[PDB]
Formats: sequence, structure tokens, C-alpha cells
Amino acid sequence: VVHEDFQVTEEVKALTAEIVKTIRDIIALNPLYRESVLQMMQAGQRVVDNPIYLSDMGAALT
Amino acid sequence: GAESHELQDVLEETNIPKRLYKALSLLKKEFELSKLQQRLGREVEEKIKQTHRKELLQEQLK
Amino acid sequence: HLPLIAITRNPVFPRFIKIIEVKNKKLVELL
Repeated sequence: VVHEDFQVTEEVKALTAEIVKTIRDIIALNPLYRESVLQMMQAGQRVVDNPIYLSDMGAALT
Repeated sequence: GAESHELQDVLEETNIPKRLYKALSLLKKEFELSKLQQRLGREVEEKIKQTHRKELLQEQLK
Repeated sequence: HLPLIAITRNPVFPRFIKIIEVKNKKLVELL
């Protein structure tokens, strides 16, 4: 399970903001699943200890 | 979108001009980061657009 | 003289309306 990441974990999460914005836009314009999961898992709660899993889920919505 | 640490640092400043200048600097840094992210996203979107319009025409045909 | 509120990653900007939701029920007793 390769999870190489840069030591500077400051600007890497900006693309996370863009990804979550895109996912929110897709679900709003194209409602596929309930939005309760989005409320439960919020990037601002710091509970995303595995951002790769969050990205995989977001892509799974694709 | 500055982190909570930046907000605490701003709150630490006592003199009104000092805190105002720190807030302006934080705004400038956030704007620069957002502009860099937007430019990178635009470049990536154009590179995807580098794919011929034949792709879109085939999508229409399907 | 009250226990510190568990922020739990719920920032509250000055003069900004915010909602706090903490899973722990202990705060319910205090409220």
C-alpha cells in the first residue's frame, strides 16, 4: 500500500478542497446518493486520517 | 480560508495597525494560493481540452 | 466556572454564526 506524500502537508490539501467542491457540485446538480454522508465526513473536522480513502470514495461517486 | 493558527496569530497582535497589516498579509497570501490553484486547474483543464474535439463528437454519436 | 467546551474542530469566527455538534453526550448534561 504505497502512500508516498510530500513532507509539506500545507498546499497538498488545496486540491482536496477543489475535489470536495467538485463532488458537492456533482451531487447538487446530479443527486445520486444522500448528502448525509457528506455531513458525517467533513474535511474541516480533521477526522479524515486517510485522505486517500476519501479520494477513492469521491472517485467512486463518479 | 487561513488556518486556525493564523487566526490565533492575528488575535495575538495588539496594536490595531499591526493586526490590520497581518490580516492584509494573510489575505494576500490566501489570494496568491487561490490564484495559483486556479491557474493550475485551468492549465490542466486546457490540457484535457488538448484532446481533440473528435472526442466530444464521438460522445455525441454515442 | 464551567468546563471548557469541546471544540472538536468547530471554529467560531468573531461575529459569525456557527453550529457546534459534538458526539459526546456529556455536554448535554451541562447544557
